[PDB]
Amino acid sequence: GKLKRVLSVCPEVFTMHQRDIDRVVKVLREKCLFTAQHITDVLHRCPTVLQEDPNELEYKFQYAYFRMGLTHLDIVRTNFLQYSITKIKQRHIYLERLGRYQTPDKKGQTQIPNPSLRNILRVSEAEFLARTACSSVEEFQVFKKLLDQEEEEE
Amino acid sequence: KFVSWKSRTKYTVKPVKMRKSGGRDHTGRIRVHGIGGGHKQNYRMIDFLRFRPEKEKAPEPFEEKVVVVRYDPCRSADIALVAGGSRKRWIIATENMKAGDTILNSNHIGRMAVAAQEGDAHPLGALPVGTLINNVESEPGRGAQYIRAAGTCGVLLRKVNGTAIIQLPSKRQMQVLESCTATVGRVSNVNHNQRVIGKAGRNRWLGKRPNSGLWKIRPLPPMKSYV
Amino acid sequence: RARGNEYQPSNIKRKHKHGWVRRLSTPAGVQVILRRMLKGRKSLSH
Amino acid sequence: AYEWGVRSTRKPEPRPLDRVYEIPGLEPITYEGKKHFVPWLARPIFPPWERGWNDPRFHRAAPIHEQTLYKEEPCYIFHQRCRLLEGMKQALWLTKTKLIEGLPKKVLSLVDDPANHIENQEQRVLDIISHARLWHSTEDIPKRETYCPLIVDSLIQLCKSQILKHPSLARRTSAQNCTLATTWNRESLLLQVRGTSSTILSAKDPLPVIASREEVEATRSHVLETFYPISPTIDLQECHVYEVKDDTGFQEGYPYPHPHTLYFLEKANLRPQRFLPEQLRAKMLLFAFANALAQARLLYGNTAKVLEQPIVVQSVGTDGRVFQFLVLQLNTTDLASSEGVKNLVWTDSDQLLYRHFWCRPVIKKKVVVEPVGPVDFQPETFRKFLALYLHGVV
RNA sequence: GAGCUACCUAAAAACAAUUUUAUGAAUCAACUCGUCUAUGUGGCAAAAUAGUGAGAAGAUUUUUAGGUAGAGGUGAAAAGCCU
RNA sequence: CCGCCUGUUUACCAAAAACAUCACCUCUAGCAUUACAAGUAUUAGAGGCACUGCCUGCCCAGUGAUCACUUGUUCCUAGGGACUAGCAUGACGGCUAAACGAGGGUCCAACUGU
RNA sequence: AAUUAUAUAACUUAUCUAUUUUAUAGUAUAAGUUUGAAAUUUCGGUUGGGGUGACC
Ligand SMILES: [Mg+2]
Ligand SMILES: [Mg+2]
Ligand SMILES: [Mg+2]
Ligand SMILES: [Mg+2]
Ligand SMILES: [Mg+2]
Ligand SMILES: [Mg+2]
Ligand SMILES: [Mg+2]
Ligand SMILES: [Mg+2]
Ligand SMILES: [Mg+2]
Ligand SMILES: [Mg+2]
Ligand SMILES: [Mg+2]
Ligand SMILES: [Mg+2]
Ligand SMILES: [Mg+2]
Ligand SMILES: [Mg+2]
Ligand SMILES: [Mg+2]
Ligand SMILES: [Mg+2]
Ligand SMILES: [Mg+2]
Ligand SMILES: [Mg+2]
Ligand SMILES: [Mg+2]
Ligand SMILES: [Mg+2]
Ligand SMILES: [Mg+2]
Repeated sequence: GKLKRVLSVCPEVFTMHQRDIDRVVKVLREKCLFTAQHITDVLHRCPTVLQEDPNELEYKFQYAYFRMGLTHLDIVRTNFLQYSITKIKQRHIYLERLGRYQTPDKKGQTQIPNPSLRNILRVSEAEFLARTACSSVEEFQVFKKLLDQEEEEE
Repeated sequence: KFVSWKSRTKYTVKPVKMRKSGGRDHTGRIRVHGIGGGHKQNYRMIDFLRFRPEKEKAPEPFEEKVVVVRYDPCRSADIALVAGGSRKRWIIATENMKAGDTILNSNHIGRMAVAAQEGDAHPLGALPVGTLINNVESEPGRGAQYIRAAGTCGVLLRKVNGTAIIQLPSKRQMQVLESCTATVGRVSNVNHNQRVIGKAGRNRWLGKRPNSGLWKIRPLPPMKSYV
Repeated sequence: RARGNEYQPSNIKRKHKHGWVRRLSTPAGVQVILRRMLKGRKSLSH
Repeated sequence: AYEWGVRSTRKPEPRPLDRVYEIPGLEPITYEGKKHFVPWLARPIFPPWERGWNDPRFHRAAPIHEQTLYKEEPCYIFHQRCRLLEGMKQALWLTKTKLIEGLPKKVLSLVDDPANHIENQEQRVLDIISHARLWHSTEDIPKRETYCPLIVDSLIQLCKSQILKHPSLARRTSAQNCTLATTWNRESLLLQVRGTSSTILSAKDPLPVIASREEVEATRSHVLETFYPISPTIDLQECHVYEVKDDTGFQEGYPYPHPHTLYFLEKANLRPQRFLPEQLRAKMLLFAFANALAQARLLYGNTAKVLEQPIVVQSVGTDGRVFQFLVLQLNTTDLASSEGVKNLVWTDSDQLLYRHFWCRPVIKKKVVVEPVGPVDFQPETFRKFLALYLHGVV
């Protein structure tokens, strides 16, 4: 069954050259320190990762590992990699500036309970703003444009 | 100065004396830690090519008689002495082998499936799909190398053309030609894992030395701040 | 424990470790003999 | 298929020949003239060496195929160490014989008469056991390689004392370590026996026949059992360089031409080196049968036929504690076919003279549980031993 | 340079009496180790003596020969040991 | 009080609460002629850690309820398709358990030139 | 920490063979890139000795 889902989502897995497949796997192992079983889990769960080039997958993983403070198991369980970087930064940064999110400290503790990752990403934007952040739709649109300008300057 | 003890050139059923290593190479330096001592042991040569026709005999299926089922110090499974014609040889013993039984070694890829009794050796093609097997051979005529441990069995998942898919105990699937022999049934000593060592002295008997007393994701430049 | 007694004599060990046949077995040992011959030693080996 | 013998232990391959040899027309310069090896000259090639005369201490045997007695057809030889996998069943097939359990009635009756009883028989037997196991040595516990031979010689001496009653016992003698052999065929198989006897008792007169001609003929109904898939020749020694010989144990002209009993011992101290009971009995049949056949062939030539006068031979075997008795009658010499008149054998198995012996008293809490000496002595076994000895006189 | 010491290979060896049982059990010699105190401090001794203590059929102790060498070896890790 | 227990360690100032240890847990590996091993996933190597039972066990997509919407992820152009029904949480505490110790403390009796 | 790093591990381009109608296999070597087992070298000054500050 795992092959069936992979074939449907990513028909080119057979067509892709050897080099391309190895790099995606090698990044997950040497640079991301994923275990053997998780590697099979990720490939089956989100086949689109194979299409994605390296040096973008590594950045996305480190964004969660360091900036968001997530752990290996959390990433695998929630299908974090499936989502796009733009969505991750737009939502996470908005919450962080509002003070509703905290990077876990060195000890591993947080003064305030952080919002569940499903609420941050899985839910719709309307529910996410209305419930998780309790903000206004107009403010988010302004923030997205402001964030775009900052990236351009960067 | 180290000389390997594995120098005998002719097959026999007589026990052979073994020399221990200590975990040292032929140079004399430790290569593997945790090995040393134990009880003295004798080696009994096991023949893993089930379908070996006797000298000056044609290649057709033959039968053999089970003389003994015996404990072996060098393995987790138990072995059985089997005699046929004018020849005796050791082999591995399945779960339910008993003394005095007769067993069949076959060379015939039946166009239809051959009824399978535990312990008989048949080419993989003949056996029906889903039949447990052990002592599997990767290549025809090589000799068994997989699934020869105690209580372990494999499964014949599928057959297409002249190639079959086997499910190893680790569950990693594998494929081979259908012209390589295999023997039906699980390996003996199904309850090996249940043992309890009990005291430290028992491990020293088996030839195991104690452990030693002594007690990496690099962030990218944008990750340095929130490390 | 009391030290000073590390020499536990054994003729078989002595001749095998430092003897004539042992010295000639390697080129480094052969050069040991040549140095002692040039100095003039009365005892080339054990 | 796994190959036995790791490469590192095998002899190393010869050095490659110098490239100067490849070049045609060029004579290499070697160190042969110097008479010693040097690393910077070519290695000579020497022709094979011949001494020019024979030195006995450095004799070298010719290969098997060059031996004058090499024969393409194989001969299977049965000797002392051979241990038959199938036991008696295989032994019976090889000798074309039928088995009857229990000793012959005539022999058994010899000892039921109290006139044949020895004086103080039970007490004297107990003394022999104690002497064999404890008293004969200066050591605390003697070993089997000593007392197993000793018990048998002492018992023969006890029975041999009956010459006072029967003067006719002076017509037999005994020899030590005699050898026996025979060649015969079974269903196209060439078979030979090469063996030895611990002691052999020979008589001046043949033993009485056990079975009448009517019983001999009735054996034709019996069929020899088979043991497929195991071949009859399992555990026999296949030889391609052999000679055909027959040997009773003595050369022609011996005054005592009739062998009476054959004795076989299991004196090895270590258990794995000692035959098990069934395998001991199988050895006794073949060794005794060879003695009978060699005696027949001697009298009636090499022809095959049903014998007018059957030949009877006895055999006794022990490890020093357990005893086994055998009587054989040879009825026919035509063994090529598996159907016809069959030979007959009577066996009495696993007869215990004593169960156990203590060389030191067993003490628990300063109480002597077991005294020294034999345990559970059975006098019946000796009477069977005595009966066989007396047979042919009384 | 592994005749000391650390670990390993091969061939050998020792273990009384008593109570339990059926054993890395118990009491306690031989033997192995070294808790505590005093004497000694160019000492009998460059680590001992006198008492007193721990184990003592086991992961026990002991003998003979062989192996691993300094950018290294060995280590039931004390940064211990390798004349 | 500490450590489960018999064991081990700084030869020459430390013998212990340290090290090892049965038990339990994590990671890596589908294979032959010199170690692992003449072995093959109930196997081998590396590492962590007292055991035992006993509370605390939750990132399955939400609501309807095996069914419809709302989500999410994707494409083809705000429209149109594709995918998400071959599965389904977890993380602490107090526990100790009798036995055992030339381990560190407290106490009674007897005993004595302390 | 600075400076290197044919220890391994990967790739890439040549070179040399096979084939193939361009083409995929491999590779006694050279040049790059990625990992880093290791290698060589260093530890400014005044402020008591520190601890935060500073200062030249
Ligand atoms: Mg540790
Ligand atoms: Mg000195
Ligand atoms: Mg030594
Ligand atoms: Mg010594
Ligand atoms: Mg004792
Ligand atoms: Mg010590
Ligand atoms: Mg004690
Ligand atoms: Mg004690
Ligand atoms: Mg004890
Ligand atoms: Mg430490
Ligand atoms: Mg320290
Ligand atoms: Mg020194
Ligand atoms: Mg302790
Ligand atoms: Mg202790
Ligand atoms: Mg030690
Ligand atoms: Mg000290
Ligand atoms: Mg102590
Ligand atoms: Mg001390
Ligand atoms: Mg500890
Ligand atoms: Mg203590
Ligand atoms: Mg008081």
